[PDB]
Amino acid sequence: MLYPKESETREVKDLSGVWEFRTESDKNYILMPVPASFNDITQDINLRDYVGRVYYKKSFFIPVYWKERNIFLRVGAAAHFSEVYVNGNLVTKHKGGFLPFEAEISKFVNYGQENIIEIMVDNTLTWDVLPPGELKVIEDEMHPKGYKVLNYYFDFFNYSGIHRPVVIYTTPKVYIKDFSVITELSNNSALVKYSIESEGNNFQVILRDKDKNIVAENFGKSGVLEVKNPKLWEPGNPYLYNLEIKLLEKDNFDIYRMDIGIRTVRVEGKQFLINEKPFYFKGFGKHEDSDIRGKGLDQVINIKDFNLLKWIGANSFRTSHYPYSEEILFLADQYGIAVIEEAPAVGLNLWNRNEKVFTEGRVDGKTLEHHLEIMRELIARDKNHPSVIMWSVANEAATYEDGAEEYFRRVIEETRRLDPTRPITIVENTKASETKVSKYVDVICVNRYYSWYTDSGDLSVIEYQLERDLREWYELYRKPIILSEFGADAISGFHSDPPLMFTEEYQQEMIKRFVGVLDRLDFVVGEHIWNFADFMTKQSITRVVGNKKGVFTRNRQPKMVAHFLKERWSKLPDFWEK
Amino acid sequence: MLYPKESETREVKDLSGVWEFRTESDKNYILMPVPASFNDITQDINLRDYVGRVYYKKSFFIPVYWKERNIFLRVGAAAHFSEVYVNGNLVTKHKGGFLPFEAEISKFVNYGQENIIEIMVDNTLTWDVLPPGELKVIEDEMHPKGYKVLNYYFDFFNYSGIHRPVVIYTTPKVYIKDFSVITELSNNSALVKYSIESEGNNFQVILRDKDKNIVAENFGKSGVLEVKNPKLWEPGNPYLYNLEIKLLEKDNFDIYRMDIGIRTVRVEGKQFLINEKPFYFKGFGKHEDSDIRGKGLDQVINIKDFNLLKWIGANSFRTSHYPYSEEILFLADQYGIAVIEEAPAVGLNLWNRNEKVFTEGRVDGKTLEHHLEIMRELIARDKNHPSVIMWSVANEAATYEDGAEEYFRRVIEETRRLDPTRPITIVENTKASETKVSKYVDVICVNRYYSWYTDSGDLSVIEYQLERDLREWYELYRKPIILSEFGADAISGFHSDPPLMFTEEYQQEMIKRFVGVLDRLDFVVGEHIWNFADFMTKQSITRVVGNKKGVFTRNRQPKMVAHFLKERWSKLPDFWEK
Ligand SMILES: [Cl-]
Ligand SMILES: [Cl-]
Repeated sequence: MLYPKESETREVKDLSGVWEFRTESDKNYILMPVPASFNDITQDINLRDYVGRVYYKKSFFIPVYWKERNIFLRVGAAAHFSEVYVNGNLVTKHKGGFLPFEAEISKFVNYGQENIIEIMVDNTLTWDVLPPGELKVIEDEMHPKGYKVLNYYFDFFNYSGIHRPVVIYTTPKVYIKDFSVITELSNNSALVKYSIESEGNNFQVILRDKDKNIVAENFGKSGVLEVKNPKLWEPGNPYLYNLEIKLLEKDNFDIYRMDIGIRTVRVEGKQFLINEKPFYFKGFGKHEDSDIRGKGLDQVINIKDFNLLKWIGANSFRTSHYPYSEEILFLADQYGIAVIEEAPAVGLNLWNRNEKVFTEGRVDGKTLEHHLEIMRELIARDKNHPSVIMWSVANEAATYEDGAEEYFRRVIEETRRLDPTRPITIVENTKASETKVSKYVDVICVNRYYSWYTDSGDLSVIEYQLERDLREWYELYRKPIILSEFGADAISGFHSDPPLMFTEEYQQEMIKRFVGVLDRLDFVVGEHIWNFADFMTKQSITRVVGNKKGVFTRNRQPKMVAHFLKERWSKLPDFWEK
Repeated sequence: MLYPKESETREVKDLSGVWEFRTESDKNYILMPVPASFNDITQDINLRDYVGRVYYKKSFFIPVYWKERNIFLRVGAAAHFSEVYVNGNLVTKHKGGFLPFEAEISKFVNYGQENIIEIMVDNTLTWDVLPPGELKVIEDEMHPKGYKVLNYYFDFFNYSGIHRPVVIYTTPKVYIKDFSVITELSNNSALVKYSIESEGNNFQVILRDKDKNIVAENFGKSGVLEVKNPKLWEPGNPYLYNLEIKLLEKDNFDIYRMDIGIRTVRVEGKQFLINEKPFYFKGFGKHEDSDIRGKGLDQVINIKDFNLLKWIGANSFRTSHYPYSEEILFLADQYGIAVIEEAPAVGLNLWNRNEKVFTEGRVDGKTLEHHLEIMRELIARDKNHPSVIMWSVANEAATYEDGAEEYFRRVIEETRRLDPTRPITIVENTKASETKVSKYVDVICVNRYYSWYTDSGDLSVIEYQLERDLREWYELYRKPIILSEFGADAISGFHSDPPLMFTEEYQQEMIKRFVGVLDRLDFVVGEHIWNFADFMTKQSITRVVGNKKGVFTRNRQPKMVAHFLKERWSKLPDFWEK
């Protein structure tokens, strides 16, 4: 499914705005913005911590002239289970809170009249949705009848609601359903190879440069476009060409356009190559999180975040720990930021080797089935973005378990089959010698928190422990390694010398000592600090109103270590043969 | 008067601790620690803001064996007017809140019995005490009968109380009253020249090195001690010799010891020479200020402050804006920190050229008389500390006024007469071409706040304005220049990019741009940032609970710019021929 875009042949109507909202088995509505998480909008603590079904409702008018058009209703994201009703008719259901879903609804609309859309969203986690969790009953001596808790083991808050825009769009009855683009370098040219999915068959395809000059054209539902003297897309030079696809049939006419970038990505030895040059990742793990709206899409915050990425000198980030909005990937295309996009397989770990995760009752064949469908949906959505340069299949799963090996072999095999054009990783906090899964990926991503979660407060252990660990990863697997997470919680304004945990000084010193180690290791091709910004988590005595490891505050202002990273990364080239 | 020190011939009894305390015309006492300001000790807002007389009271016992000894009662400091009573007898009065005073009290004590000391302290400012102020009656339409305000124009809070220790000490009836030491370099030796003040006349004087080896000796009330192969005192090498003075008479025997340092100080051209090498000041304006105790002496805070000075790489500070406790100068001697010690002539300015300061009714002959007595008391107290390397006669007086010229000519002339061994400065915020006073000093000290108090928020003006200004100071006066103050208020934890006033970023960027200018000017011999730490001021819409220009918080932890200064100053030598 293609991102909804207006053209000569397609209308788009955005239903974002103020909706009516209620919780299960309640008749009274309140007002609720869309897109947004509902948790922080009100002062009702029982809604903040609500677990169950909520219902959104809105009126909309369909123009009579949309008859004899396809009418699609698209929901960008709703966490985690959703059902969509048009005038009381169920038009689609969806499982998974971080990818879009849509249905054709012309059969159910009142033309030239009022219509009602209702969207049910259920935030109840189970062990066969990603990320997983479990609702548990607690009726003991200290809890009243009916006390229940939603348990989950990922470290970000279970925000719920409609997190990305709801839109209605039209197409002709015979229309461009999808297309695939692959770019190759050939002699002094680039090739853009394409295939179009449609019931139609007569297509003209045109490629235009930045100045609207036509640089290539082809008649054909599949084909190759040759670009002589191409300008390649890469961090530091985000050149985009505009691909125009025109269906020209007897009764149907359809146009779809997308900006694409010409680049190659390849792993060879201990090098991560973009356009055949050795890349060095400088960046962050991020989160879709901001004040008040929770996980809701906000283009103000998105553009602010990319300007901060360019300001600090980052060239990349990982979409920890789930696919982000398409909007963020289009921006990464424009700004020239390399993206590792990650499936929502986070929380597959009970920090305890006595509780097994990959076992009947928890992560099983049903979870695997969902994970495989997720990879198919994710690659289908994002396969044409130049900014996505790697897929991450999971974050900190219990990869030391025997059952994790067969599980992830299947996930990894399916991902590569779906997209052979990008490398694959998995983000590990398991010990190097214990993971049964990292031997199957292209690039190793390791999260390490020496002197924070272990030997807390003792910065002196970092060089000893980190160098020994990373050398063992390389000795066992002989793959490029990204230090995919490291950092320390810092309360803005907490200062100390000597540095103490939770101060800005400790965060900067820890990060500084980690990267001094990486500079001595020629097989380390990247550093991603956790996290870009402070974000909300569930409440616990270990979380000082959320996770405070941001390099920026939640309102997008820098802590001390942001300036250290700006100075370091201004000296580090994007392409660096270590 | 010499600092009270125990020896074979002298006892010291410290009366610090818990005293009884009351305000004027009130019979009920509360408890009050000494030394401390009384303002922040209680939760009584009317005592915090009290103006008038307060009374301290304490019992003490004199041993019968102190008969036929001199018994001295010393008050380290009490702001600003004080009277001392022993068993109801007035033994001394004192004017000025930052220098010690004492009296011989054997005539008034009950030997082997209880005694009562009472100390009255008055914090009411006038135009003939330093620093000056004025109590004003405000009985208009919006103020009730009896509303009064203490107006003053210096930017630190008018803390009051007994700020330094009260002690009683004994001496023999014929005793060492004072001594003067001057050090010179001669061939490969150093000379320590001395004169002793006493009714006695037979003296043996011995000088010992760090390991208690005797390196020089002399019999004589005046004389010269030769030190072959001297180890000189300087920042980065604080070598101290111990001077022992022994009075040996028929009926009287007295010993006094003091650590001294061998160093010379001299201004020549645009150079400030210590031990004939070109010094570069790296440091701060400080304040005697800390949480809860106000201006009270606290040796924990003092030692913490010197360890921070060494940690950040500072080699100097100015005692803005008054003499500090003797304790701090003994520590500066031990740590090797160069001190510019300043008289309390601050607040001689009504930021307004229509209100004249040096005029009948304000700063006049009575103020001058007090200022001259202050310089005599200050040099008499501190003349033998190696750490004091310069006297500052005032801070930000209205030196553009005609009347300021005659006033300060007399102050400067008297200071040089009292101590020809150290250079003299005055700290200016007047425009270079307008001051009528800086032409009379040895070193120029200028306070500049471009982009803070003027063109607020615009960091881009700094290089243009500061370089032009400092070149004009040098062109007019041809003297070495210290940038004696510059900085910005920063709330700990306030961050922004781009930098905004009151953020840690703005403070660091402003300071960074100022010192980049100084590095290009070979006549600038010093940089002192305002301030070492956040300190309290009177309340106003311009003061966010005090002055927030500290590089350290009030609890002595670093802000962002502290780390910038540590890195800069670790690269700058103490002795630097620019
Ligand atoms: Cl974390
Ligand atoms: Cl100031």
